[PDB]
Amino acid sequence: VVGGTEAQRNSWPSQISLQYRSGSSWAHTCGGTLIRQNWVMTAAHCVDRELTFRVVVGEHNLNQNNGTEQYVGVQKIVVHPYWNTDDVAAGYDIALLRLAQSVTLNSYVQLGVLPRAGTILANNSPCYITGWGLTRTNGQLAQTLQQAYLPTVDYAICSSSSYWGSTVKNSMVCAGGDGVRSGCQGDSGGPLHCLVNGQYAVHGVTSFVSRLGCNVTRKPTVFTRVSAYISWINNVIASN
Ligand SMILES: [Ca+2]
Repeated sequence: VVGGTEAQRNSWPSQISLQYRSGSSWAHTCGGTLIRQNWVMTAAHCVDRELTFRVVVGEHNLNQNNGTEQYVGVQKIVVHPYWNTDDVAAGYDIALLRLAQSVTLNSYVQLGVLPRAGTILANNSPCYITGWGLTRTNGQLAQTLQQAYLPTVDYAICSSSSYWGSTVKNSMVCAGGDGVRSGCQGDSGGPLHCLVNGQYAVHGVTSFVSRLGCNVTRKPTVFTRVSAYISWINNVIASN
């Protein structure tokens, strides 16, 4: 997250760190959202790589023991059937990971609330992006969770020519684009938390940023619209 501030520890308890084994160590590669005690929601581009992955829940500082972490392996990865690695602009950047064990819920570990199917937010809706991704374009990962206030940019504006044009589809959410704050690499797959009826719900899964850089004016961070996938999500969890 570019232009963020440090999140307090129990602020966003459904946020997970998706990591892969690198030699003898594990590196954070993407964010995710805990949606069931044994199911995490993330972007399908984060699991394109056949690597060994684990999920870290109740995490705050990646380089230090917080005393709250739970470490779990990934037992099954279910990527959206239409996801195409060579076309992220086509959408379908969503994946579900079945965890090897059920995690324990406590104040640091909670389930993310999903929106009702087909819900579309009004332009300029108050949302926050959270993650340990790069803090500057071509910079380094954050050590502690960062958060940035990133209001939505509706479809008509986001798909206009000054913004993203045709790259953005109606199955996506745009947020930010002020040239100061944004999602960045390493934030992918993580949540876009939006306040709806007094509750924060996860309306987006971080998908992409501009090729030109993370924080670029008129190039909001683009998210997979979670409300477009509620039936798919439920059909996967019910049969696996
Ligand atoms: Ca830690």
